[PDB]
Amino acid sequence: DNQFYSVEVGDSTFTVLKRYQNLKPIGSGAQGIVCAAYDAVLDRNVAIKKLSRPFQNQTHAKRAYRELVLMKCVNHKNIISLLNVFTPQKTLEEFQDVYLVMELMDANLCQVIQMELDHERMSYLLYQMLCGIKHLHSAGIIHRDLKPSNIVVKSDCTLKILDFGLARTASFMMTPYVVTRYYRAPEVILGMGYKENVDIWSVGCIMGEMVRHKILFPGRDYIDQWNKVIEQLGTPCPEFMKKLQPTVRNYVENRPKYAGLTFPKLFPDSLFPADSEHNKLKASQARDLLSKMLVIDPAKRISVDDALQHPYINVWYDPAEVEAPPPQLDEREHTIEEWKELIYKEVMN
Ligand SMILES: CC(C)NC(=O)N[C@H]1CC[C@H](Nc2ncc3ccc(=O)n(C(C)C)c3n2)CC1
Repeated sequence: DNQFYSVEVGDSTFTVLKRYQNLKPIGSGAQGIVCAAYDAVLDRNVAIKKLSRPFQNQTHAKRAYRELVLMKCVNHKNIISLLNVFTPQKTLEEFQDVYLVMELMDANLCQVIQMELDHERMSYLLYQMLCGIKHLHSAGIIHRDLKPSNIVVKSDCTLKILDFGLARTASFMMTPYVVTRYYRAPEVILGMGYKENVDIWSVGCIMGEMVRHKILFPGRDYIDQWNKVIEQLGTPCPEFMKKLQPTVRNYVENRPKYAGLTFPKLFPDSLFPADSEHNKLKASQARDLLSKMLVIDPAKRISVDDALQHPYINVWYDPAEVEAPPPQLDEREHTIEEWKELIYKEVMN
């Protein structure tokens, strides 16, 4: 009679379509709780994300609505896809929860980062990130909050990006949960405005952490984080600071100066496989790319296209893998009730 059933998972109550069986909790991010399950209809395992009352406030609503729309229309093998979307509630008045069904992946990038990685897999994950990023930039999407906890991978080293980044407005929250800021670009830290290669900084932070196994630029707030950045990379040039607004210019130019470590000192030979000649050269190529991704001034930072052409990365290069036909706009303020309906009717395609 009923085409849904409910079960308790960790805390939440998952009411899902009967095709999905044997639910098990596998995570809990900010926007929801996530279960693995078996899809009897597709005969495969899937991940199911539960959004509770996404329309409950502006922040949630914008994110949920955006997530749902973009993930539906954006298609690329390094961006996570929607398999199915549903709500167990029958009417707009009763509507509460949204369920996103996605491919089931094996791990976080955070998990992978902790592992000793060879050059083949390091360059391959990085290639896949750059292709994902590339696609998003083509579709008019610039992420600005790429981070290893929002990137998932499979045992076969397949990689997918989970989310579509910052809102082109941006906020407030009540839920107690800390937002991870360490992978954000200087231009996001300092409020400069940005271009596509804002996301390259993040990839540089991930790459560098894969090597060093520590977060490059930690800190309680953007104040500490900025310090960590200038300590390691040195203070930027005045051509860069001619692009800062008056108040942040003053703040930055009045921080204690630093000369900056060279990249061999930042990522020394010790941290790389360097036993064979193959590995010796790949280490050299690795550090080169790093030095071009982790530069404070975006004017001097490498682009996505030039990163994909870099020797460390272009060994994977292929035809329909770097490009495919890419495509409406929305970014405006609404009340709860208005968001509720926008999202309900996105769910009911
Ligand atoms: C036990 C130890 C090795 N840790 C894990 O196994 N962790 C998780 C296992 C499940 C993984 N799979 C996965 N697949 C798809 C999604 C889709 C959206 C989403 O938000 N998540 C989060 C749980 C990361 C997904 N996780 C993620 C890491």
